[PDB]
Amino acid sequence: GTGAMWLTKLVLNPASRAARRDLANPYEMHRTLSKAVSRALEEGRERLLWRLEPPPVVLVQTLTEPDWSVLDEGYAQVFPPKPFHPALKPGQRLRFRLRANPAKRLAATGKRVALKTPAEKVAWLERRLEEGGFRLLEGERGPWVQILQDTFLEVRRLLQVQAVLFEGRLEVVDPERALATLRRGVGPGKALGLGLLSVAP
RNA sequence: UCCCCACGCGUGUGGGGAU
Repeated sequence: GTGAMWLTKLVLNPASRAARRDLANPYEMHRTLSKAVSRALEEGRERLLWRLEPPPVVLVQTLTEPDWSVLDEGYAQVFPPKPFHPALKPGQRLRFRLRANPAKRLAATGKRVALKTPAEKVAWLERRLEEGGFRLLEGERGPWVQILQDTFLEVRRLLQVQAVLFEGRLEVVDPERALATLRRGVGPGKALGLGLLSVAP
C-alpha cells in the first residue's frame, strides 16, 4: 500500500479569543496545530501542513495520527480526521489547490526572496510540480492553472510573506515522487500555512 | 528584499523556522 496521511477539517469558532488569535497570526496557528502531533514532531516522523481556506475552515494534513483533544474547548468544530492512502498512477489527472510562497535564493546574496511576477510564479509552480513527479495539464490558451489570490501573510515571531493561491489541473508523472511531494509539501512557509498541495479527481 | 541547515545543481537548488 501507500503510507498513511491524515486530513482534518477544523471549523474555527469566531467567538473564541484563541481561535481569532490563531486566525490573525499564522505563527500562533502553527503553535496550536503542532500540539496535535507533538511527539511525532519530536521524533522526526511528522510534516505538519495546513491551509486556511478562503465560519473559517482550516485543513490540516499530518503524516501521523493527530490527537485533537489538545485543542481548547470552544476553539473549533473538529470533523473526524480521515486517514487516506493516495493511490497515484502514471497519467492520472487530478485537480489541485496550493497556497504557496514562490521564491528563489539569490546567488549574489544567499537570501531567499519572493518571486515578483505572475509569469515567474506560474513558472515556479510548473518547475516544482515537474521536479516533484507531477505536470500541469495544458490547453490551447496556456497551462491549466489560475492564481485565485495573491496577498501577504502578516507574521509576527513583523514579516510579510507572499502567499499565492494556485488552482488547476495536473497529471501524475512519477507516482513515487508524486507521493513524496504530497507528503512533504511544496515550497517555503510550511510553518505558516503555505505549501499544502491538495489533489483530488 | 527576516533567521538557520546542507552543497564542488550558484543569471542557485533543496530543507527547517511549536512545546
